[PDB]
Amino acid sequence: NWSVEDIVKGINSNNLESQLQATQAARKLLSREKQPPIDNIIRAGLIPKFVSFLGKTDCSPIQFESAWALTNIASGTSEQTKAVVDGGAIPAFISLLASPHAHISEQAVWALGNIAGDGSAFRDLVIKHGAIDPLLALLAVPDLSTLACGYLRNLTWTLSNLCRNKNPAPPLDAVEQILPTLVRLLHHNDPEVLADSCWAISYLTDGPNERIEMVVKKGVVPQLVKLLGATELPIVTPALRAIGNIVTGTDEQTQKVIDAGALAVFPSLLTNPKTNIQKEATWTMSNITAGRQDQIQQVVNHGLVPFLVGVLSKADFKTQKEAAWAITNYTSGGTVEQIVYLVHCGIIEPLMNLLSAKDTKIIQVILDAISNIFQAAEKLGETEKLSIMIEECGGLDKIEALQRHENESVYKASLNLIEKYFS
Amino acid sequence: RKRQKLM
Repeated sequence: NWSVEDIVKGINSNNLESQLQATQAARKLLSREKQPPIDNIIRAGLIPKFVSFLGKTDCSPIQFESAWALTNIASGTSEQTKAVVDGGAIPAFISLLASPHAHISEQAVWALGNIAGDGSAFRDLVIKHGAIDPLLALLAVPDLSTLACGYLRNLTWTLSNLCRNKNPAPPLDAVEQILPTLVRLLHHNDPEVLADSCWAISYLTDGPNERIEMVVKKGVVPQLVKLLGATELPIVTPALRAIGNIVTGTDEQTQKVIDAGALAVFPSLLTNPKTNIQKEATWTMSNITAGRQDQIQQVVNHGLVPFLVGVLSKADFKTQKEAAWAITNYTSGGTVEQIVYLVHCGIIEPLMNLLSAKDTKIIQVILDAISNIFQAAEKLGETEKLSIMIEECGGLDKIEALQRHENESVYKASLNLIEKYFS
Repeated sequence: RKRQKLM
């Protein structure tokens, strides 16, 4: 392990092989897992020399060592990545994508992924320097299976960073350019590749309905549903996020997820031992019961209402919050006979128990669903039977107490139920 | 966001 001083004296020799040995030494320092001295290397002024070494086609080793060293500097904080971009590294790394040496072009792919991964600005800057064409050209084989495994996974990960982040989202023509390759990677049989492809799709579907449509139009929903059923949690997680993003769009974009069979997986997702899976699955459910009445009917037919009752009854609080939203959306748009069905599944008492939570918003959504259920009973004349049910499982003490607390939207809606249904 | 390559 060399000192930074000796690396400096070596990089300033004007001796190419001395510079190569000093760049190895720097590379090995920057590859240590416990406090790599990124700031010391930056503060020593080494970055402009590293960038110049990227252009040395004659000495491919020093190209590799410098790309390696620069990759790890760009893996740090936003300021340390900035120092790499400020040294002119983006155009130099893009030229390296054409390297006849696979390990060197791979290192350029990795480094550009670290730069783009910083945020919207550097991601769009990487794109404006024209990185997408040479990157996609590296995947222009008839069968991805002939590419080296680690090589392919670095490509996939870097491309996913180009799809990443909002304010703003990647440029429209850049994503149109990337999608065809991205769908190919989505059908590849490597789990690491599948996971990052799913992440990219989840980023692209995280926005307005125009962005959602652009992904749905490429036909990925059936493949996302299949990956939804995978045994690998790193695959299910981004796949469920992408599906959940897609059902935030139009009712017909949501229909494509239902037609692909996504609901059949949700008994598993709504009882998953991983908290985040349950929350995301319930959140997805909440956006499906916000849809058309025939879409609520498919939730019922797939037997998912008892699963929503169970997640409402016992789950992490954030998941229970999403479950309450699912029921309010269900009760807002459903026919009275889907509402009746919801009551016969046992919704009332888990819904009354959540009225004692110290969260003001979940309370508000629950009262609003109690209202919706009463209005359905009002078209059947069973407002007496319901008020008994709410009183019989201990829910009326809750509404009486809520009738007088801090928030304004609650008690104006809390007294409404008291003086309209209990007298 | 980012990945450091290790030994």
